[PDB]
Amino acid sequence: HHHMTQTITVIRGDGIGPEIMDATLFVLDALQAGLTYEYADAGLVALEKHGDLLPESTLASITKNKVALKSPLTTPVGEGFSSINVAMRRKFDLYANVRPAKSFPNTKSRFADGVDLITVRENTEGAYLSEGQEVSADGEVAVSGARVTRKGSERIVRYAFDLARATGRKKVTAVHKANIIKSTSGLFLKVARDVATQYPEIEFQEMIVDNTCMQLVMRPEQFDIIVTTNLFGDIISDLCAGLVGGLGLAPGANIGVDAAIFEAVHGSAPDIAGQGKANPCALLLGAAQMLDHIGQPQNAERLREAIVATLEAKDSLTPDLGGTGNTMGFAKAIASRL
Amino acid sequence: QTITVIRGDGIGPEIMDATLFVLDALQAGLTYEYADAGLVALEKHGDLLPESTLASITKNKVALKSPLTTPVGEGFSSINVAMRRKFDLYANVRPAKSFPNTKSRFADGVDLITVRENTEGAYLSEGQEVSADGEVAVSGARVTRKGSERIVRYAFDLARATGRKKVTAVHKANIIKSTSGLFLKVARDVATQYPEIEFQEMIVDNTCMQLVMRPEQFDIIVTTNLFGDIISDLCAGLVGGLGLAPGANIGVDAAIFEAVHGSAPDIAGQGKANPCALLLGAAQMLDHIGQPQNAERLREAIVATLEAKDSLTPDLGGTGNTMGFAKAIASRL
Ligand SMILES: NC(=O)c1ccc[n+]([C@@H]2O[C@H](COP(=O)([O-])OP(=O)(O)OC[C@H]3O[C@@H](n4cnc5c(N)ncnc54)[C@H](O)[C@@H]3O)[C@@H](O)[C@H]2O)c1
Ligand SMILES: NC(=O)c1ccc[n+]([C@@H]2O[C@H](COP(=O)([O-])OP(=O)(O)OC[C@H]3O[C@@H](n4cnc5c(N)ncnc54)[C@H](O)[C@@H]3O)[C@@H](O)[C@H]2O)c1
Repeated sequence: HHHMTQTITVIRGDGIGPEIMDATLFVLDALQAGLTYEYADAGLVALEKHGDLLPESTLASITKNKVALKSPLTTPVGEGFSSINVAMRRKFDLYANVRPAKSFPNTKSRFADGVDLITVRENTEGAYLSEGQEVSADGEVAVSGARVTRKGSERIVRYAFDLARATGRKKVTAVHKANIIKSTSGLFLKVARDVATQYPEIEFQEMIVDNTCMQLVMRPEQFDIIVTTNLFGDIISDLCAGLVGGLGLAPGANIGVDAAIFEAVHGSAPDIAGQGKANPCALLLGAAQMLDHIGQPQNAERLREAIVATLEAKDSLTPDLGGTGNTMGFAKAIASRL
Repeated sequence: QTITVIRGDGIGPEIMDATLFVLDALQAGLTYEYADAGLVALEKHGDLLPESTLASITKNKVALKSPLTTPVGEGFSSINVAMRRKFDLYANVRPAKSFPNTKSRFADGVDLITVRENTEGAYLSEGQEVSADGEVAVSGARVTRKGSERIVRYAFDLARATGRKKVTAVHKANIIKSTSGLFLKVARDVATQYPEIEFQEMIVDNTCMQLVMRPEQFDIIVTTNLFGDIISDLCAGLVGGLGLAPGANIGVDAAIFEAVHGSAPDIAGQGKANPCALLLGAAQMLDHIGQPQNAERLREAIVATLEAKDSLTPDLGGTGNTMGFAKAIASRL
C-alpha cells in the first residue's frame, strides 16, 4: 500500500524566496509527505520569463491542484506594477488570511512564552484596492479609496468564530477604527456584532486598532482570535511576528472555498537576498498549515515539533535567532529531528 | 498668559484637575479660560464645537485639552479631528521615552519621536458613504504635496533643533501607490535639503515588527495620519502605556497640547487614570510658550516620582489615585 501522491503548485518567488523554498522543499522531502511539486512563476520572475506578472499557466496550475506553497514576491514601492500577492488573493477569492503567532524558545523576542494568538485578516477588500488610486495632472493631490461589503465582512467574521469553535479557543476580538472611518470600518463592526450573536458561547470583544497595538505590546497574553480588515490585519500580524521572535517565525495561509495558498508573512527581504542568512521557519510553518489543510495533521505536528526541538537545542540557528548558521544548515538541522 | 482649557469626557475631568493642580504648584503664571467641546458642549448648547470655544483658542493660540469621546459608528465625527483641521495643526508630535519602574515589557533604551501628519490622509469625513441597501461601504484618503512637504520639513527641522540624527518616513507606497506614494516621493525630495540627517524609508508593517524587536534603532519617525495614530499607540505601549504618552497638535498660528490616550470610559470617574500623559503634554506646552526651565522641572519631578514609586496609579502597578499621583509629583517640584 502506497500513500496518495498530492501535487501542489510551488512558487519560488524573489529575493530570499528561492533559497528558503529550496530549504523548505528539502525539509518536506525529508518528511516523506508524498508531495510532488509543479513549479509556477508569479510577479517579477513571471513578467521577465513569460511577459506576464500572473501567467495563464500559473492560474491553471493553482486551479488544478487547489493548493500552492509560495515564497514572497517583490512589489515595487511607488511607480511600478501592482501586487501579485493581492492579485492572486482576489483572483482565487482567498478571503481568510490566517496568521498564528505563538511563542517559541530561544528567540531574540523581548516577550516571555505567553503569546498564543491567531490574526484572521480579511484578504480581498478594504484599503488594498488598486482601483480608485489617482494623482491629479499637476502632481499636487492624490486620492485612494477603501471598500468594505456586508458579504465580505460576514464571511471573514464567520471564519474567525468557526475557527474559535474548531480549535477550542474562547475569544474573538473585532479590531476596527469605526469612530473615525464610520462607513467602511463601521460596516465591518456592525456585521461582526451580528455574526457574534450566532456563537453565544464565544466571548466577543470590540477594540479600536490603536488601542489594540498598545495592548499587544503590553499584555499580548490577553488575545485569542483577532479578526480585522485587510490593512489593519497586515500591520497587526507583522507586530505579532515581532512578539514571537520576528518575521522568521510567522506563517500566513490565504484560505478560500476552492483553493488555498500557503506562505510566510514576510516579504522578499532584499537587504539579505541570496546571502544564505534568511530564516526558513516562517515558510516551513506555512507548509505545516498546508499539511493540516490537505489532511496530514500527523506530518504537520511532526514538522512543528522538529522546529521547536531545533530552536530548543539552539542547533544551526540563523542570525535573526542569534545563531551563526545559514538557511540550508537550519533546514538540515530541522530535517534531522524528523 | 491665558490658555484655553478643555476638561473633556470620561477621565478628562479628573486628569485635568490633577494637571492644573501641578501647573499651579509649578507657578507657570497661567490663567485658565475654560471651554467645552464634544458631548459637554453638545448637551449644553446643542453645538459640538461652539463659536465661543473657537474664539477662546483663536485668541489664546494655546490650549491644554483632555480627551474628547467620539462615538464608534453612526454619530458625530471626531471633534479632535475637527479642531486639528479648523486650526490647521498639521504636526502631531508624540515623543516615546523610556521611564523607570514603568511596568513595560521592554528594555530602557526607547527614545524616539513620532511626527504624524495631522490634517489629511485617511482621517477624512468627506467620501464616507454606504449603499442604499446597506451592502457596500466606501471611504477615501487624500494626500497633497503641500501637506506631505510641511510634515516632512517639520520632522527634519525637529531633528536639527533636537540634535537627532535620523528621520524614518513610514509608508505603504507598494500597495497604496497614489497617496502613500506621493507622501514618500515628497519625503525623498525634502530629505535632499538636510544632507547631514540620515534619511530612511520603511514600510509600515515592517516598522511595527521593528518597533517590537529593536525600537532603539528609531530616532524620528514621520508618517501619515492613520499610520502615525497606530505607531504612536504602539510606542506608548513600548514605554509603559497610554499613562506616559503626550501628543502636541502644532500649527503655524495655534497649538493644542493633549495626551495620546482617549476618554478611557472603562475607568472614568474612579480616580484610577494616570495623569502623567496630560502632564507631559503640559510640559510640551511650557516648551512651546517659552518656559523650558519649568518644562524640565515638571519632567524631572515626574521621573523622580516614578523612581520613588510614590503614589503610582495601578497601570504602573501602584494603588495610588489620580490626585494622589499629581500631589506626589507636585511635592518634588
Ligand atoms: N506576501 C508577500 O509576498 C510579501 C509580504 C510582505 C512584503 N512583500 C514584499 O517584499 C518587499 C520587501 O518588503 P519589506 O522590506 O518591507 O519587508 P520584508 O518582510 O521583506 O523584510 C523586513 C525585514 O525583515 C527581515 N526578514 C524578513 N524575512 C526574513 C527571514 N525569513 N529571515 C530573516 N530576516 C527576514 C528582512 O531582512 C528585513 O530587514 C516589498 O517589495 C514587499 O512588497 C511581499
Ligand atoms: N485625542 C483624544 O481625545 C482621543 C484619543 C483617542 C481616543 N479618543 C476617544 O476615546 C474613546 C475611547 O477610546 P479607546 O477606548 O479605544 O482608547 P483609550 O485610550 O480611551 O483607552 C485605552 C485603554 O487604556 C486605558 N487608559 C487610557 N488612558 C489611560 C490613562 N491615562 N491612565 C490609565 N489608563 C489609561 C483605558 O482604561 C483603556 O483600557 C473613543 O470614543 C475615542 O474616539 C479620543
